[PDB]
Amino acid sequence: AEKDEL
Amino acid sequence: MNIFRLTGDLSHLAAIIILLLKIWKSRSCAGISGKSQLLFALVFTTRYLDLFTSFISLYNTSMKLIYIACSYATVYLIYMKFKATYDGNHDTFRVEFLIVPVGGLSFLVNHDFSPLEILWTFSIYLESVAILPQLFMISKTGEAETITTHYLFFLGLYRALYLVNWIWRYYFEGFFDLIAVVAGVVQTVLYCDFFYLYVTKVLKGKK
Ligand SMILES: CCCCCCCC/C=C/CCCCCCCC(=O)OC[C@H](O)CO
Ligand SMILES: CCCCCCCC/C=C\CCCCCCCC(=O)OC[C@H](O)CO
Ligand SMILES: CCCCCCCC/C=C\CCCCCCCC(=O)OC[C@H](O)CO
Ligand SMILES: CCCCCCCC/C=C\CCCCCCCC(=O)OC[C@H](O)CO
Ligand SMILES: CCCCCCCC/C=C\CCCCCCCC(=O)OC[C@H](O)CO
Ligand SMILES: CCCCCCCC/C=C\CCCCCCCC(=O)OC[C@H](O)CO
Ligand SMILES: CCCCCCCC/C=C\CCCCCCCC(=O)OC[C@H](O)CO
Repeated sequence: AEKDEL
Repeated sequence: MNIFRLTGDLSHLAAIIILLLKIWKSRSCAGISGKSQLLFALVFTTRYLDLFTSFISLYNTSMKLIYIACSYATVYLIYMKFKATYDGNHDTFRVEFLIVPVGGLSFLVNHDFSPLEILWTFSIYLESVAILPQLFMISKTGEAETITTHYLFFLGLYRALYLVNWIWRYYFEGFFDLIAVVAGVVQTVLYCDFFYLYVTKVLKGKK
């Protein structure tokens, strides 16, 4: 699952 | 993106700039834990390795590059440029008690046993305890300068806003990441005494 946060 | 994560990110960038400009203008890193800055630089280095595998947005790429640059520049100012004012004698937290167990835990408790995911997990657990050397230095030495407390306030508020962001995303998108959440709760709980003292003393012109 691609990380969309920092 | 939602307003809680955006404010959270802006609060984090604020803290990073407050500290960097404070050391730069004063030409001194007195009262600052170099150890905490090394841990934050290690967090961004292990978390943002995806910069080579993924593109989320221009904002996401730029923020990652800005965080890495500012964290490495802060480390440079403390350990190289303004090394004469680095209080090594009071920045004595043994960071091996954080790195070695967090390292062990990231390999053992993760969403996937793959190098990039393990390193991302390490960044999440390490960030939860990364400020401990700074809070430890403050407790050892005499208090904290006002600009240093503002840095700690915006840094602590950032991950607290991420918790609100996760409630929002769970409700509206059905998305949840228990590793990020638990570690985020740990990250925020460690600021409890600082928050109480910042509101009751610092915001009232005391300490
Ligand atoms: C939860 C207990 C820790 C509260 C600290 C925040 C309060 C500010 C004081 C810092 C002085 C630091 C003294 C050194 C204490 C070591 C703490 C430690 O190893 O904590 C492991 C983990 O973070 C546990 O959740
Ligand atoms: C030299 C120190 C300058 C310190 C000022 C930095 C500018 C604020 C930056 C970003 C807003 C981040 C979003 C969060 C908004 C919260 C506003 C707030 O509570 O501000 C009072 C704070 O405690 C302050 O004293
Ligand atoms: C000595 C200087 C210390 C201050 C360093 C501030 C860092 C600004 C943070 C992020 C830029 C992203 C833009 C969004 C944040 C806007 C915050 C704002 O309105 O700041 C005005 C002022 O700082 C209210 O005191
Ligand atoms: C060193 C500090 C002490 C920390 C000690 C607590 C660590 C576990 C945390 C919470 C329990 C929630 C369950 C966590 C997952 C358990 C293992 C599991 O299910 O592992 C399969 C997975 O594939 C393997 O990554
Ligand atoms: C003296 C120094 C003491 C050492 C200080 C170590 C600090 C570690 C802190 C926080 C990480 C806590 C995160 C716990 C992991 C949550 C696990 C979980 O919920 O896992 C579900 C997952 O989906 C299953 O793979
Ligand atoms: C859009 C969001 C904008 C938010 C602007 C907020 C300004 C708060 C400022 C000062 C009071 C300090 C309060 C203590 C710091 C907050 C963190 C906290 O203690 O609790 C939050 C809780 O954990 C969450 O789940
Ligand atoms: C079937 C499995 C279902 C799993 C469902 C998972 C849902 C995860 C979403 C949000 C949690 C957000 C946590 C918010 C914690 C709020 C308390 C808080 O603010 O804690 C910080 C500190 O204690 C303040 O002093």
